Amino acid sequence: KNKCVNFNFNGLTGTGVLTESNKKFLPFQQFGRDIADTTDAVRDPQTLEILDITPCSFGGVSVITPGTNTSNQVAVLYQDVNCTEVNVFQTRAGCLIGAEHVNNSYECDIPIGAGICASYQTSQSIIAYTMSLGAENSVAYSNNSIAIPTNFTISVTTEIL
Amino acid sequence: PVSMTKTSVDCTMYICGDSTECSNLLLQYGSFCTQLNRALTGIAVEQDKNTQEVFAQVKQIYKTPPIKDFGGFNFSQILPDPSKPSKRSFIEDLLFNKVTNGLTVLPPLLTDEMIAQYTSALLAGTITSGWTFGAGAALQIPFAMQMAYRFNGIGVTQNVLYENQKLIANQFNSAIGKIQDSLSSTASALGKLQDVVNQNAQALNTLVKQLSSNFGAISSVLNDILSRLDPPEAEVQIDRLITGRLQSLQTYVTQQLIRAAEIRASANLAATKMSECVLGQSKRVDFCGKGYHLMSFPQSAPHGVVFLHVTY
Amino acid sequence: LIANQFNSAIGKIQDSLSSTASALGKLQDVVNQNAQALNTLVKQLSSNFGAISSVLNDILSRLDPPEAEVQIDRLITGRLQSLQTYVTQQLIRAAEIRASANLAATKMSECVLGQSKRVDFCGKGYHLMSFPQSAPHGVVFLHVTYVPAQEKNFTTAPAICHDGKAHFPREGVFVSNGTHWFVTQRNFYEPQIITTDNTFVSGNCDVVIGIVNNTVYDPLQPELDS
Ligand SMILES: *[C@@H]1O[C@H](CO)[C@@H](O[C@@H]2O[C@H](CO)[C@@H](O)[C@H](O)[C@H]2NC(C)=O)[C@H](O)[C@H]1NC(C)=O
Ligand SMILES: *[C@@H]1O[C@H](CO)[C@@H](O[C@@H]2O[C@H](CO)[C@@H](O)[C@H](O)[C@H]2NC(C)=O)[C@H](O)[C@H]1NC(C)=O
Ligand SMILES: *[C@@H]1O[C@H](CO)[C@@H](O[C@@H]2O[C@H](CO)[C@@H](O)[C@H](O)[C@H]2NC(C)=O)[C@H](O)[C@H]1NC(C)=O
Ligand SMILES: *[C@@H]1O[C@H](CO)[C@@H](O[C@@H]2O[C@H](CO)[C@@H](O)[C@H](O)[C@H]2NC(C)=O)[C@H](O)[C@H]1NC(C)=O
Ligand SMILES: *[C@@H]1O[C@H](CO)[C@@H](O[C@@H]2O[C@H](CO)[C@@H](O)[C@H](O)[C@H]2NC(C)=O)[C@H](O)[C@H]1NC(C)=O
Ligand SMILES: *[C@@H]1O[C@H](CO)[C@@H](O[C@@H]2O[C@H](CO)[C@@H](O)[C@H](O)[C@H]2NC(C)=O)[C@H](O)[C@H]1NC(C)=O
Ligand SMILES: *[C@@H]1O[C@H](CO)[C@@H](O)[C@H](O)[C@H]1NC(C)=O
Ligand SMILES: *[C@@H]1O[C@H](CO)[C@@H](O)[C@H](O)[C@H]1NC(C)=O
Ligand SMILES: *[C@@H]1O[C@H](CO)[C@@H](O)[C@H](O)[C@H]1NC(C)=O
Ligand SMILES: *[C@@H]1O[C@H](CO)[C@@H](O)[C@H](O)[C@H]1NC(C)=O
Ligand SMILES: *[C@@H]1O[C@H](CO)[C@@H](O)[C@H](O)[C@H]1NC(C)=O
Repeated sequence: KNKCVNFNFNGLTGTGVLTESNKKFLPFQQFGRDIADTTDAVRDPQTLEILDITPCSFGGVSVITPGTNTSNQVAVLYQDVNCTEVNVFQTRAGCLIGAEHVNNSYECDIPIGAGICASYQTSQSIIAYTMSLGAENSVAYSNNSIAIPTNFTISVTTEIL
Repeated sequence: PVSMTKTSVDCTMYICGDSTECSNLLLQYGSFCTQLNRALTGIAVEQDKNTQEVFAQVKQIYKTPPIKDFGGFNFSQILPDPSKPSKRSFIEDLLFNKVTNGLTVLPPLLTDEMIAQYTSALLAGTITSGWTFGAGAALQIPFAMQMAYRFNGIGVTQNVLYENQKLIANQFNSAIGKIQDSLSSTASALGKLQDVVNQNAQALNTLVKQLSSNFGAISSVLNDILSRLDPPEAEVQIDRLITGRLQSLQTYVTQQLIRAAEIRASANLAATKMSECVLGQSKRVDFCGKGYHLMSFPQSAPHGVVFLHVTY
Repeated sequence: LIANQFNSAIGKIQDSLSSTASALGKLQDVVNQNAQALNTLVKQLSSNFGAISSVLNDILSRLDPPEAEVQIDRLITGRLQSLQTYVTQQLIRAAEIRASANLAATKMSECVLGQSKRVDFCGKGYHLMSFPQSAPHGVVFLHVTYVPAQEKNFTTAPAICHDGKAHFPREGVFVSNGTHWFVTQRNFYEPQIITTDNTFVSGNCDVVIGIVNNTVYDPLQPELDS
């Protein structure tokens, strides 16, 4: 139990993790099914206890890197997995390796997910951080105060389409 | 609607789960696997971009003062409730509550709280400064005088507002209450959003279901073919299965591309509305609700946004 | 001052475009996509799709029709599928580009040929004008806008009381630096003396909220007694 194995029951085969279940099969029911006609549980033919089948942990492997022109130092993201199956940082996206966790918040350079971005900064190394939405501000609102411009500027912005 | 679910799929694992005999055959088909993955990646990036374009329209994170002396107008039902775990308003909570093999779901780059922060910033700016915070620096102004400007902007003199300030405020508050009531009882209001979800769900279930099919082969299970027939016969049946599953993946990806185009159109519209309507006062008819536009207030929602258009 | 600011901005544009290329990503991206869609296509010729070879003449030079037919059927199926994929992707991408182009045309109309009061449609600020510049497979708008820069605090009031009556500003707002009241246009501090030429009357002071007291100068009275 509790390991990724290649299982073969009475008439069926698969690869997964067998765990003690809480389901309630009927005396004649042998293998359970999901919504998508997917096998999720079985009954061991010898011992009548029910086992949940969880697919073996898997997911994308992505590389976080600044331009090679800058550095050859990188980080690795294992998506939607736990660091257990593999300077380590667990996130809603997965396990991040090679990047330092930092409390300081900056504007996003290389997005990762769930509000986590990364960048290459000063000695120099890759860092991951919760991204900053912007500089916090409070406006001096009062029922008898108004701010009026005494001056101006002429801005020229480029829009490419 | 603004964004979709950032789904991704491992074509190899979907077609040839834990099978080498199958994978070696699949290599014969070339780059089909890669281009499908590429398309889906594009879609996910587009979703993040949509959300950014819509909400991240403001330079700074403005916040309201503790005092709520807005000339009688009440915004408690749209401003953030600091007591609640998320920094979300009453109405935002209502909206969030009125919505419900090689496949993976990528999480969005911005979380519900960041979206809520953006909405709070926009709301505070619209309240304290009017439209000046879209042009540039937020310039404080009393709310009543802001509404006087908004009245002059629709060909109504400003004395009307001051002389009828209490009535206007009461009407506004009552309308907000009505919004609460409307959203609380009937869920159908958020169909546009729910629909989206359903579609994707369907498109996934269907996909998964297409594994249970034989596509003219002797069986649906790969291992059964491998273990029962010898290679020369097995290869043909596996070719049949691979053709079917690859076709299924292509269909899914194409439908997702089209759906993404639709969502991107919606998101561009939403961004245009947040600009011309929230950050300003639009004279485009029926672009900001049926009536003479005064202002609009945003509220986040699952994979989408909601505008409250205040009109005269 | 305005002319100098404008010219300096144009210089900054030159510098920005000369330094970094990333600015034109929107264009480059497009190119890249198409390139990929072609390379991929070409690559799909080198595949077998279950056949004995990825070449056609080799099959023709090895097998008789009875079997070359089968192999060629395999190749044809594969290549036709590849072409269909390419064409579908291209159709979708073309829809995307057409949307972009329609937007660009709308901008050239509402922004260059005119002065739009749509916000952020024609650059961050109050739109003054825009100038087009071509580019490979696209267009580039230089949006000239007016951005207020230096701002000052003032006490304000929605109206005032002169003789029990209420005076509202015709074009602008009432302000006070602490001692004296003025009326000025909202978008630029140009304080003026409060008169009947700058204001209009409506009702009295027992209705308006936040109303204040001050004297409205009537230009006519001095002219008479003079
Ligand atoms: C078959 O032999 C197995 C090997 O012990 C036994 O398994 C039992 O299964 C029954 C019901 O299937 C359970 O009530 C028992 O708890 C199991 N015992 C143990 C110790 O595993 C059992 O003797 C035989 N099972 C059957 C099908 O009769
Ligand atoms: C606006 O109307 C709302 C009705 O919801 C009221 O806001 C409540 O204010 C009381 C104290 O006055 C608080 O105990 C409640 O938590 C508030 N309710 C909510 C859900 O916001 C109040 O009558 C008015 N508030 C303002 C700011 O004007
Ligand atoms: C203008 O119409 C409004 C309806 O919105 C009237 O305002 C109401 O006034 C009555 C009593 O006069 C109150 O009972 C209501 O609470 C007000 N309505 C709302 C929704 O606030 C107003 O009386 C009308 N004015 C004229 C010119 O008759
Ligand atoms: C209004 O703001 C503008 C922009 O800062 C000021 O114009 C600049 O003035 C400085 C020094 O006075 C010069 O170095 C620049 O050459 C000017 N800008 C350009 C490019 O023309 C202007 O001085 C400000 N006016 C006020 C009222 O302070
Ligand atoms: C507020 O602005 C005006 C600048 O015009 C100042 O008001 C002047 O006050 C002086 C001193 O009594 C008078 O002689 C002028 O007639 C006033 N000007 C006008 C046209 O009203 C006032 O001093 C400023 N206040 C401060 C604190 O600087
Ligand atoms: C403008 O001046 C008038 C005249 O003094 C003020 O009216 C007085 O208001 C106070 C309380 O605010 C009352 O006790 C008096 O009876 C009122 N006087 C008269 C004769 O009307 C008014 O408050 C002032 N308004 C402002 C903006 O300060
Ligand atoms: C590497 O970066 C430097 C610094 O900007 C730049 O001058 C140079 O052109 C870059 N080289 C490449 C490979 O683009
Ligand atoms: C990751 O593993 C740790 C320890 O092995 C465990 O406590 C935690 O529940 C796991 N987290 C997830 C995401 O399953
Ligand atoms: C972040 O702050 C927490 C809370 O004090 C602390 O334990 C941790 O060391 C800090 N991490 C970094 C990167 O400094
Ligand atoms: C106005 O005074 C307030 C004090 O609360 C300050 O925050 C603000 O910057 C001032 N505005 C200007 C620049 O006049
Ligand atoms: C402005 O606010 C203060 C405190 O909130 C209050 O004492 C005063 O009555 C208000 N003035 C107006 C315009 O009612």
